[PDB]
Amino acid sequence: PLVGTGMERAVAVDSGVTAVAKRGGVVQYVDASRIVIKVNEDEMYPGEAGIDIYNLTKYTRSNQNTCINQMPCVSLGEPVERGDVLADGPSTDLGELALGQNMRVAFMPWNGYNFEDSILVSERVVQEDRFTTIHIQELACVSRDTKLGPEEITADIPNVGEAALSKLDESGIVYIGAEVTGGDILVGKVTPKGETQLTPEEKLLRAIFGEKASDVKDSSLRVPNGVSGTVIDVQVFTRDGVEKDKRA
Amino acid sequence: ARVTVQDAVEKIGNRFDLVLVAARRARQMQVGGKDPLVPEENDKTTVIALREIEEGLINNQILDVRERQ
Amino acid sequence: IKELLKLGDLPTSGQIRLYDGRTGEQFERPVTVGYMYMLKLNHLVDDKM
Amino acid sequence: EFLKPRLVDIEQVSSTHAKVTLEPLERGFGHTLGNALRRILLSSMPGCAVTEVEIDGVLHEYSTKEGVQEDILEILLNLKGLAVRVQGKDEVILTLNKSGIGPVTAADITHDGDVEIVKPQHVICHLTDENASISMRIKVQRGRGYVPASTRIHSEEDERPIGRLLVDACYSPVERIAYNVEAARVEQRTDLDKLVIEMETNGTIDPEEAIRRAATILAEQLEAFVDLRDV
Amino acid sequence: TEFLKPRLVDIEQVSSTHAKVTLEPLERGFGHTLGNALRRILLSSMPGCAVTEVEIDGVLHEYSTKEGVQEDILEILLNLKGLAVRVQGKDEVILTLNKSGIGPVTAADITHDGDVEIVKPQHVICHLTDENASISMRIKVQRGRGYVPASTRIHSEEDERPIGRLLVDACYSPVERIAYNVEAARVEQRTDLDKLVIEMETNGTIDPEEAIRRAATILAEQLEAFVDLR
Amino acid sequence: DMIKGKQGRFRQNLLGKRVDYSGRSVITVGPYLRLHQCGLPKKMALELFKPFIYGKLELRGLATTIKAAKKMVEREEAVVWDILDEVIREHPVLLNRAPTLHRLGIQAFEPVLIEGKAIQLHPLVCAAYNADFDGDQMAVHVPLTLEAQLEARALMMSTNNILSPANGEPIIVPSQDVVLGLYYMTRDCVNAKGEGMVLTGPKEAERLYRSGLASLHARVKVRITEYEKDANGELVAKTSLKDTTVGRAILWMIVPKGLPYSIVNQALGKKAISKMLNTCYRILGLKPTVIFADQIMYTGFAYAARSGASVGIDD
Amino acid sequence: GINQDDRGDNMIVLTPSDHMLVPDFPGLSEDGITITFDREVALAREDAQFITWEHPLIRNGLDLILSGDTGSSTISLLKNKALPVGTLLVELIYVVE
RNA sequence: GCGGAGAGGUA
Ligand SMILES: Nc1ccn([C@@H]2O[C@H](COP(=O)(O)CP(=O)(O)OP(=O)(O)O)[C@@H](O)[C@H]2O)c(=O)n1
Ligand SMILES: [Mg+2]
Repeated sequence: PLVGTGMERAVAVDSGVTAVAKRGGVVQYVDASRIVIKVNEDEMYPGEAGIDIYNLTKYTRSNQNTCINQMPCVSLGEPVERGDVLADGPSTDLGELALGQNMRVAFMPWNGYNFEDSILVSERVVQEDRFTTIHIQELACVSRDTKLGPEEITADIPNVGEAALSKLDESGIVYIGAEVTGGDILVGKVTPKGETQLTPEEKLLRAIFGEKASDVKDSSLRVPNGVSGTVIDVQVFTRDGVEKDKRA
Repeated sequence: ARVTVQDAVEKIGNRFDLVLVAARRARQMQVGGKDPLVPEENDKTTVIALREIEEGLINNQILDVRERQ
Repeated sequence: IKELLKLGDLPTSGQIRLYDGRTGEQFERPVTVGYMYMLKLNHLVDDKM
Repeated sequence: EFLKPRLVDIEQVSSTHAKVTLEPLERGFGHTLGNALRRILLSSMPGCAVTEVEIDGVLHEYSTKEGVQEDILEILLNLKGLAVRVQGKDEVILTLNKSGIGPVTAADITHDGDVEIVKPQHVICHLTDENASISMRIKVQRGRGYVPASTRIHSEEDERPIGRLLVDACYSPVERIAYNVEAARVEQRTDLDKLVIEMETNGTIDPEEAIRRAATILAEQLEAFVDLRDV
Repeated sequence: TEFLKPRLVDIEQVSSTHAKVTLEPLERGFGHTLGNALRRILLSSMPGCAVTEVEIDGVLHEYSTKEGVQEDILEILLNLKGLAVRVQGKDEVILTLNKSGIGPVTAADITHDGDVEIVKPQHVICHLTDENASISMRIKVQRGRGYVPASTRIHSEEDERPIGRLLVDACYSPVERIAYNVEAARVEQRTDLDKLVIEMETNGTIDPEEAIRRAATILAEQLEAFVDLR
Repeated sequence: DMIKGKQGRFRQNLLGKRVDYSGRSVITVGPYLRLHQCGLPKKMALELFKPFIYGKLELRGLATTIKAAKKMVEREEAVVWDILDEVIREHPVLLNRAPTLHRLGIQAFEPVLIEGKAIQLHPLVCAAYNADFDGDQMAVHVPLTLEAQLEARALMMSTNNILSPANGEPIIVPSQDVVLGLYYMTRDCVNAKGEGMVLTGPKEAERLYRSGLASLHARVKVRITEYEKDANGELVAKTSLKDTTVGRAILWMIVPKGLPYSIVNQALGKKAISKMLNTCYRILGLKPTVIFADQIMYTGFAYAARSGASVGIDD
Repeated sequence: GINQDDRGDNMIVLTPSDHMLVPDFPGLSEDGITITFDREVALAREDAQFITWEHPLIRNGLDLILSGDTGSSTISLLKNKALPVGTLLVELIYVVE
């Protein structure tokens, strides 16, 4: 903020969004994931001291679906003291609270485009990319155990075109970094079919063709309608007695 | 677009059965049983029927006489 | 505030004369310009529409 | 029997900042030409800018490299500001390769003939590890105006490589434009004006060419006006 | 690079002096730049001829009264302001009006000179009453650009002139009114394009289309010196 | 419990249904609109009018069967947008704002396709809706049958509802920017540029103001021809010299024939503008009042912007 | 009573329906079959049934209808001002075999 | 995966 109250540092530090030094020292290694500091001899524990390492958190989902990313402030070889701000949390800069951004406003009516409380904005603002936020949706596909048979996560999904599989790996999960759109298959899942009772000629046809009586229905999760973004991360949680998939 | 129907309501002062006669006419026009008596300017059939009403060519009685004929 | 504006070599009254970017003609009665800290709230039209 | 304005001295104070003068302007046309040029310059000046980037070890804009402190997204943000001059081709592929500890600036780009890197000091990254190495290939196009990634997404046209990193294209070199019409005492005339156009750019388009092209565009539209069909 | 050039120049000429002109295809933002450039040039800088000064044989100051004209002097000046005249060869010419008898003294009643044409012969000037009905005046018309009010010349009137030298506002520009609206127009895929609707009222002499014509001509002539990409 | 009570039934499901062909979005200014129209985003319009699109596409033969029409809408090719523009032409839509207090909470407008995801609402009608552009949202319904279309355009259209049903006075009075601009325009000043020069009409007044040869407010003598319908509906021109401001002349350009000049001659504040609209309605009728209101809005917005009114600490 | 989803690219997907008219259709299965009427699509999409007048699906449905007795008897009213009231028209379809 | 609670927010 160009016009603050001084409380910004108190709020930023006291909130857990910043990364703050616990034992002061000198910055040994700086990366956009961790800051490694060599402790000063004063604060250095006599027995079994070692150095301090701070792992940062990069784009994760907040409760409101916003991004929570920390950036390093300090550079290699700078000395840090206990209670300084190493890394900036979301919407904080060098220890200070930066809730939004400060722009040049002019108070005037401009052909009633700011008629009521509405606001007029200059294309330079979108050009300078200053009001663009990153959001982050989480989606979950759950494969449970039904009594007709456990569902499967395989990429072999009945009556889907190979177009839909193209962006899926052999395990059936989207590649990290792939750009998706509404209706695209987010992850592959198969619904089991029972009491198929196929005719004997049909059973012979199934063997040569490779058609699966077990499948014939798809429970695959799809990206919700009208939401489109990049898959930045994927996680897989298996219970006991479940084989680890490639993604795992 | 026809922004005011004031003359059509001045033709029939109830301002409600205006809507009924215009709906009957525009329904005879859409399902192509009939033809417009006014040169259309790329209007849809609702505004065509209102434009016809305001020019005095169509009302309820003209509808009744033409239907029985 | 007046002092701080003076130190920067800006009009002490905090209002400036502005030219209409479309027409190029001056606006009568100079208008207040300056930097204000604004926020984009979580109500995004694409979520609402 | 009239006058008409001739382009006179064009002072260059810095590589980015420039003053252009127009001496023999009739009364009243000062503001007209000033504003017309300001509009055309700010809106329509063709320039080149990076459209998409491919870095080796990174899947998407949001991941992070070992041994760098900026996030990849910030690397794209730094590239958006890269001021470059392309002469012949429409799409060029620049190559940045650096290893070892140090700031990866714009100067380290592989020097091609047709491309001019206007500000070699422009920083891109900071390495922080002896064995950390970054390699990337930045694709630069020519265009006019402002095109964001999200609009071009409709026309993806096989954006299939997940390594591709799309950048919003600000195809405009001009940052700021001001003009002053001031009394141009001509030795045999009472009330004549000179137009002074002061312009701040990212240092790619030269002043003379910018002004010439803008005048060209305005003259072309006026040409459109000269004929009137009435048919 | 490759720009978008306007097509479909439609012109709805209601009341010959009043013309609406529409230009739907264009590029973003050029609506106001082009509309305004045209408007200002048309309004402020247009070569024309108009009455500048007048000498009345009977009255020495603009507030005095003539016997038998119900109209005040200011009304006569205002009527003289509306005179739209086109002279061909001469630069500055002096017309005389001398009328008697009952009725409306109109522009037609001026003495018919060679090079000068009064485009509106029916423009009222004065009303003369009965049995005296004596009106005589000499109106001087000059060529110039734009509109020049009395106040700016009378400011620089240290050169003392004899009484009766009555200055009149010079209406050179043939355009009486000019305005332009810009509105959204889309070519089937590109929506950030705009239409220019130019409403123009001229003073009889030239029809609006040709007014626009010479405006764009003049502006192009000034620009010619720089434009070379062809 | 299911029957009785708000959440349960009659209130919820039998007087409070949930229609199809409906949308919702944030409202925005859109000054350029006509009183009888509203800016509508392309994508919502396509979504709402989907079945209309299919019907028209099949009539024109662009699609063999309905599924091909659906696929053509889901690709969204230029033909689809052309058909949407053609179908939208005279089709009116209903605009509603969350607390529909009185019957002016629902009004019909002709939509104009625009970019963006926000619905554009005509400024003059905001007072009727109690709408403010600070995140207020509005819902948009589509009348389907022919009788519904005629009813929406006739009974509910913005221009047909200018007088409040409660009392007879106008509802669509200019609110804040318009009235500020008009106020700035009509107020006079003791001394300015062009004091006391005589103008032959408003058109040269505008010539003077836009060229910077006269101040937007400056006392001047102008010849004006007002019209009066004193006879049995005939307009008689009376033409004389009035002492007014440049601004009052500039405003007079819009005013329809029947109204006395006096109307604009004053300071022209909120009340003055409201009574101006009142007289215009009582004398001329609906259509001139509508067009005059639109003109008032446009001129007020324009000249408010030209005024450059701001608020400094020293003000 | 066979649902015909039009996928769009000259391919129809036929699936039975809850209201189909026969116990089992010889060729049909509940999972459905894709067909194309264009010989070139069939040559490009071997997963589809190439439907012609001689295709078993059509010959099958034909035998199914022409052997059954549905569609053999119905009544219908006609509203025509240009005819007398209560007049009788009788459509008779003989079959030579 | 139609529902209903609880919490918060918008006008
Ligand atoms: N608990 C609530 C609080 C608000 N609302 C709604 O928010 C608006 C209040 O306007 P308002 O008159 O109170 C403020 P505004 O209209 O913007 O004018 P001003 O700011 O210059 O004073 C009304 O439409 C209410 O229906 C509601 O339904 N329930
Ligand atoms: Mg509000």
